Amino acid sequence: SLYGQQQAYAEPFIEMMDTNPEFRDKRSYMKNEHNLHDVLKKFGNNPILNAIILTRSNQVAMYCQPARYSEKGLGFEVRLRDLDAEPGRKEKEEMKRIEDFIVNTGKDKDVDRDSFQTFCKKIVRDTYIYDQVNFEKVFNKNNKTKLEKFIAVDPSTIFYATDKKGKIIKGGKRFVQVVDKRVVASFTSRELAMGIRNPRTELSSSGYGLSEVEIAMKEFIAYNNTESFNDRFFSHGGTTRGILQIRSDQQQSQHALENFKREWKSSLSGINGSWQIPVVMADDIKFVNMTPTANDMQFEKWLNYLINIISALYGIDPAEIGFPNRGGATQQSQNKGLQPLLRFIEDLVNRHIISEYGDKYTFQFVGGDTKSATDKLNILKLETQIFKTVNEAREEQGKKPIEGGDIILDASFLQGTAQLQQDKQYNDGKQKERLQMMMSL
Amino acid sequence: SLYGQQQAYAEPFIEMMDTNPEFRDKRSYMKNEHNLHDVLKKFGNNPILNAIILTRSNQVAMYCQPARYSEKGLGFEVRLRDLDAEPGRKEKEEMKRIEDFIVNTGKDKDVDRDSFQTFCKKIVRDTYIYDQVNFEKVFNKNNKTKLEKFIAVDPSTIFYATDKKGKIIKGGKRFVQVVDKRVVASFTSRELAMGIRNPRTELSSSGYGLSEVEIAMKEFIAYNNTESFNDRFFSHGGTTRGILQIRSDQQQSQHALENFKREWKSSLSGINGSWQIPVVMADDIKFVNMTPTANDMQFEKWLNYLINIISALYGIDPAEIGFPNRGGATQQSQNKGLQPLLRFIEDLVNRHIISEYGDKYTFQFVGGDTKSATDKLNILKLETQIFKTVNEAREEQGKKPIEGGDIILDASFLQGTAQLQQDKQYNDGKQKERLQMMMSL
Repeated sequence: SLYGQQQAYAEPFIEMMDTNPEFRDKRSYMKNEHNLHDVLKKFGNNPILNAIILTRSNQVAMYCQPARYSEKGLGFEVRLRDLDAEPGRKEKEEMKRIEDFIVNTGKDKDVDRDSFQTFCKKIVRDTYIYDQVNFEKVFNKNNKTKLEKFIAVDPSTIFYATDKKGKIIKGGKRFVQVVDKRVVASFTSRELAMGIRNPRTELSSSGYGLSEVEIAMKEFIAYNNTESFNDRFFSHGGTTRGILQIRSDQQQSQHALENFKREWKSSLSGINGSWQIPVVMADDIKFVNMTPTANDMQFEKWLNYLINIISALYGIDPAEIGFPNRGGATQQSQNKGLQPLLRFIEDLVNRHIISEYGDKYTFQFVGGDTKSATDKLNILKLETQIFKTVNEAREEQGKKPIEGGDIILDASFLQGTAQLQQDKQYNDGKQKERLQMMMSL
Repeated sequence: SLYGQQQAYAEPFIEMMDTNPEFRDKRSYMKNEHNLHDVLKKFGNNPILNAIILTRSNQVAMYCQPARYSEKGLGFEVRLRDLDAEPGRKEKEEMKRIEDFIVNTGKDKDVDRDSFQTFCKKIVRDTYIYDQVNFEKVFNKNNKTKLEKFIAVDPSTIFYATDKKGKIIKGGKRFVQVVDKRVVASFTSRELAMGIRNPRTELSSSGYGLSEVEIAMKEFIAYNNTESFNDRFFSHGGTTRGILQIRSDQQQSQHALENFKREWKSSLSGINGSWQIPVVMADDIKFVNMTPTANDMQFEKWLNYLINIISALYGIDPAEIGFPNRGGATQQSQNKGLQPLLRFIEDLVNRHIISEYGDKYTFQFVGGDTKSATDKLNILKLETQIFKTVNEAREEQGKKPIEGGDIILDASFLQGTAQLQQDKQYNDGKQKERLQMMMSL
């Protein structure tokens, strides 16, 4: 079963003829194709698709460092789940260790291993080519419970493993790695993640994703063709402006025509000839125009239309990649497109890595804050009216408490205490004079 | 192994026929080419690509000096990792030494060695041509643990070394330098860095990067062709405006025609002839127009389109390099393109150089601050209400404490202490009169 024991079927009830009994084929949406990822692999060098992948992965790479060490606060942090909790002495260190582990992508430092930045750039590229992310989790050999590394794996090699009954394996070796159409490795759900952005309930989708490259493939082909068309004017075309027709009772001999070519070029070619005019006394002379006097690119609107569609599927403003936005206006779309990718990476990290440390922690990317010394002083300038005595503030600075602190900085607070002092001095007088009268009587 | 021992294969399982058993070839994306960097080397003189490389490396060069000595605060600094730590007496000097070492690119001063500026300009050029940065680390001959120099190395000469089993070497001499297709040097991971901006999980990518010159190569070729086309009007073209057809019962002899050319030029050429009109009494006279009356460049939109694509791959505004932005609007893109390059250089420096000094330190580029004397006085003008006595402020200035300091500059603070004084004088009176009554009784 794909998810678990259920009485609704979640896979094709009759076993479709997969090429191999051991894994589920990545069939195209229409089943017109069975090797979809080798189709999509051909577009991974497309310049528009790479402009999208590079702009997004450059945006993502800025978060990869820890916010803890980044004075602007931009980055990621490992945090307790509850905002109300205060971390214990050991929890603060465990969170710092998990942060360090993520940064190093593993327990020890090793320059030969990917950084978290390289990992994120990889999986972003994989999401936007394949809509499939995989990374292997490597556990300590002596202690299978202890995670040592996580490494990104080529998604085109990873397939769901299938039982002889055609059911996807659960609980066992759920995944296989296939190279040259033989299984070279296998993995449990514990050892390999799979992440998908565009899920489907469709039974024949078999749990695989859906690439925008598949959806937009016609548009990419049309783009490629219009690019080749415009380039072939130079690469393959006839640029010839026209034909100079000279006509007389009979055509010139080839010798005559070649020394007429010498008369021409020695008198009229280049800068040296540039403003001379030939005189010719042929019976008639005509020039036939075969091209426009002013050539430029064609199908510009067609290209714009195509790229507006492809950008709309990926959720990017064409203006970000150098194309007119046919909507005619518009940052908001950048935010709307980048935030889901960040959340997807967060979801993967939380489910697969942090879950080794248990549910008390959470991994989140965090933006900066507008909490300068000025802003903190404005806040405390209100908190000292509302809450804080001078000495609480100074203690929060690590500055020694002062005699004459322990007061709120409000004139009414002091006017109250000045009242209460008099109240005390009156009750003291009243009670002492009562006692003195009782002792007199 | 590329990264480390793993059960997922990270390289082509069957050894592909590399040209040499000893190193991994830099195959093109489609494997259409095996000598990719000698292809890319031909574009390193491209004017558009150099306009990008020069504008970026000029932007980067401003950071290269230390912020410590730069009164505007712009530059780099070596810092403790934790923002909460206060550096020890020896740590402050070690950080200054590491800064000096970076500036000098080595232990001693030597005018023959690259400065950090020259190093950064080099590796920026290398990133944007090859997407591969290499620098060698040279250790002291007497003490292999002590770093003496780091020097940038030609990335086109550096290849991954491969075992006889076709596996990339790890732990040993991971890198070789190849010149004239023979190995002239070898390096461990300790002795040579490799940096890559555009990583791939693709098994056949073999750990190498992906140049935008490779992706955009068709666009660069189209650009080159359209430039040659527009130049060849002058360099090679016929600029001839038209043919003056004069016609009569028979063509003039060559002698007649050459002395007609003398009659023409002596009467009509240059400024001297400029406003005279010839009278001619031929049977018929015709002028055939062979070019437009007003010539200008062609395919301007095509060029703009191409450069907008190339700029979008590199992440630069065309307006920065003198082209219309086809998006029609837009600094933000400059920031978005320069910040990743800075972070990449930071990541390389942290992983490879600072790591010799251990994880307690961090290298970062830092911008200036808006912390003039005015801003500091505004901040302290609030801190002296919220936190600081006069004497703490003066001590922070190195100015002697004054009698009548030790007070917060708030009227309520003084009104409180004026209360508390009276409170003391009352309790003093009460307690002394209590004692005097006890002594009387």
